[PDB]
Order: sequence, then C-alpha cells, then structure tokens
Amino acid sequence: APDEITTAWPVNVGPLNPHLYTPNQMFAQSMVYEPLVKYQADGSVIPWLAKSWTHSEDGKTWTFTLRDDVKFSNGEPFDAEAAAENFRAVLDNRQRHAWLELANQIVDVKALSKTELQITLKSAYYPFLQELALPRPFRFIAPSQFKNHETMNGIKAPIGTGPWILQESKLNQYDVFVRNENYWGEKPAIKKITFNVIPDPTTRAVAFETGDIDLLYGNEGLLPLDTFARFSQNPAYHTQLSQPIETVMLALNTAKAPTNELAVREALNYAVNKKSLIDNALYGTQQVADTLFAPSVPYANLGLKPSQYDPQKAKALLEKAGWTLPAGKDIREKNGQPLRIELSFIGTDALSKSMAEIIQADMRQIGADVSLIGEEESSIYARQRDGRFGMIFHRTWGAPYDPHAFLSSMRVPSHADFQAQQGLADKPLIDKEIGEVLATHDETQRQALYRDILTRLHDEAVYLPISYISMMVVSKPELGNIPYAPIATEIPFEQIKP
Ligand SMILES: [Cl-]
Ligand SMILES: [Fe+3]
Repeated sequence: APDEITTAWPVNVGPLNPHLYTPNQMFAQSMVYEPLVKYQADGSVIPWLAKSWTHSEDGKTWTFTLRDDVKFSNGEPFDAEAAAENFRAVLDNRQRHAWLELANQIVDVKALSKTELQITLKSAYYPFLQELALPRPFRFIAPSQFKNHETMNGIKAPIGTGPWILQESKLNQYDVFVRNENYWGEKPAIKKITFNVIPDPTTRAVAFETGDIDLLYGNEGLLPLDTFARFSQNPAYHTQLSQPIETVMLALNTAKAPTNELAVREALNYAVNKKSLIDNALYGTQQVADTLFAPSVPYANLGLKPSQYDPQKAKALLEKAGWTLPAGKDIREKNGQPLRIELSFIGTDALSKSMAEIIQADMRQIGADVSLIGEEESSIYARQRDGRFGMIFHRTWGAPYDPHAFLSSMRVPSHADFQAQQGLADKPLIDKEIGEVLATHDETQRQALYRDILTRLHDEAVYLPISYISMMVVSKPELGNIPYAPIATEIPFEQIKP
C-alpha cells in the first residue's frame, strides 16, 4: 500500500473537538479542521477559508469574505453562519482561553450574509490574523455536530473541512485517518494514515526498526537521541533534523528562596555547561541557547549579553552575596541556611532526568545543592500552575506563538511563567507592557516594548536557557523528503509525496 502510511504518537489524537485542549492533539485537530487564514513560514498569513478581508480605520472591526465552494466532510455547507456559530461556541467557553488574548479581545462575531463574516475587537489587536491561524481554538466544526448548540460540553462527530477525516479511534491502540475525497483544496497524495499509540521513545525506535511503522515525526523527545544518530548513518533509513523551532529552558522561581535572589539566579546562569549538556544528554543534536528567544525570533534580535559557562564567575557572584562555604562542606550557606534548590521534572521522562542530573552535577560544582523531584505529569503541571517549584523545565511554543503569544501568557497567573516572575519588583510593569505591545500599532513603540520586556526578563535572570531544539524525522526512504510545517506543532502530512 504505497499511498498508505503508518506512524506513531505517544497518545491518541483525542476526540478531535476543535475548540478544546488536552487530550486533543493539536497536529490532529489541524488535520481535520481549518482556519480562516493560513500561517506562512515568512510570518504572514494567506487567504484560506476566507478569500479576502478588510478592516476599519481604527483596526477594531474586521470583515471577512468567505469562500463559497467549501463543504464539511459530511456534505454540509461551510458559510459565514457556520463560522459565526463556531466563534460563539468557542467564546461561550471564554474562561478556558484566557491564555490567548484574542479570546478576550473579540467582542462580537456575526454573519452579515452567507459569505460575509464580521468580527469586532475590544482594541486594535495586532496578532489578530496569526491567532486566527492557530491549530485551536478558532477552527470550524459542522454546527450540526454541536451538542445542544455548544462544543464546550463535547461534540458529536468530528466533522471539519480539512484534507483528512478521522476514520476510527481505539483508546490506547491506534487512530486512523483517511483522505477527504471531497476536499475544496489540493488532494493529498497519501490516502490513509495510521497512528500507533506508543508512549515510550525506545519502543517507538524499536517499532521503526522492525518495520511496524513507516514514519516518526516529532521534537527532541521523539526517540532516543543516540539511536537517532545511529539511524542517521544507517543507509536503509532516512532521517532529518530541522532548523531550530523553539527554546528549552529552566524557569527559576523569583518568589521562592533562594532563587528569589538575583545574584543566585545570575550564578546559576553561569554554572551550566550547555554545550557539554547537549553533547552529553542530547547527543550533540541540538543548539546551545543563551536567551529566552533565539536571535532569529521576531522582535528578539536585541544583542542581549550571554552568560557563558564560567564556574569561577558563578562562585564569585555567590560569595559576594554572602553565600559562602562552611568548613568541610561543599554546599554554601547564608544565615545558616544551605543553598538548596528543588528541580521539578516528569520522573518517567528519561531525557528530562538525564538533563536534570547534569544540571545538578554542574550546580554542585559551584556550591548549590539541587534536589531532584521527579513526579508524575499531573503533579508537575500542578506545581507549574501554583508556583510550587524552585526550578522547572520549560519551553517556548515555536512559530507563530513566539514571542507574542508566549509573552501574552506570562500575564496569566495559573501558568509557569507568571509564577516564576511573581517575585519581580517590575512584574506589574512587565505585564502592563505586554498588554501594550499587543495593542499598539506604533511599530517603533512595539519594538521598544518587546525590547524592554525581553531585556528585563534577561537581566533579571528569570530563565536559564538551555537549548534551541529541532524537529526530527525518521522514515522509510520510499516516503521521500518529509516537509516541515510553518506552525511548529503541525505535521504537514498532505505535503508528503512518495
Ligand atoms: Cl536528589
Ligand atoms: Fe497548550
């Protein structure tokens, strides 16, 4: 079956509610559901379900002219009415979308005709179009599949307009998609895609080696990285490594001793040998990160000063702040209190554990005692939400989220970044400026605001950037070159052409 492929994912795709989150998987929501406008690698959007649009002079009122030839996979029409009902369904659950500022900005959505859709905003919101382009929540399910005229309490069949249709799903076993033969756009070359549920990275590698699957596609956690390197030399296989898509880092709790001290956070940022970490734990497959956002990220080329690995500097900073070594001890003390920091991570994640152990070792070398707290996923996310951590592994979100959406979410208290930043004297100013940068259209001011926000976060040593990570691919050669999608969390299956 040349036009059928089998791949893997750590979990099922979920029920494919276009408007909800976990356990829904974003790449799968994007396979079935489509946006008004589609995100492009150059940062722009192109017409998609909307073929054109205009906006008022004040930038608060937008009118979209929709395609008139689009049907949902069940034959029902896509029109402005269906689109408007979707926006209502999403914003009826507005509290759940607080992280996404567009969901707080939309004041009204109404269908003016079958082809005219009008959206009104609280303010001129500059990332409007890019947030419409996201995998979720502003994509469109057939309104017939609402449950009692809503989606927040569940849907019936996951009926979208997209190039893929969910055929069937088996909890903890597999998901099967097929090509939408009545798609309004270009027909995918692939006719059927099977996702085998395989939570363990080694088991995924083994599944490929045995031929049980044709394709592996994911971030640095896709498979063991030593194994990936071996595969990249195996002439029976094909492998790919993308240019970096996002940052992996530690978040340091500015509201909790001892990471509440700037001098301590600064020292920690000099203590880790990132190159060695990446060569030791990531098998040399990723890039060193010096800043929250790579210099290639929009608005983030700011000439921020890296803190290079320098244990001598780290020690000096701690000594100057009164953190000194007692006789016959390797761990520093101040006011009799030991320099002890808890590093929280998902205990079953081998890669995270490996990095955590390297970080612990590096920090012990400069007199800081890091305790490793490996816990189940739910417990770690709970800690993130309420700030019950000293240090935690964290990551940015990739295009088109970085930086505007990641920054926007820093304002949401139930979220790791707010919690990490909560102890900063300048946190209210930062949150004020984040609000301002999203709504200004003085472009000069926009750049200045981004500079100030990112520079304060950098100078305050809120994060310990570790790596800019890449997408990775392992595939049967017969599938050919595997494309990457403009949106980092999407998988462009319809672009695969064996
Ligand atoms: Cl420990
Ligand atoms: Fe999320």
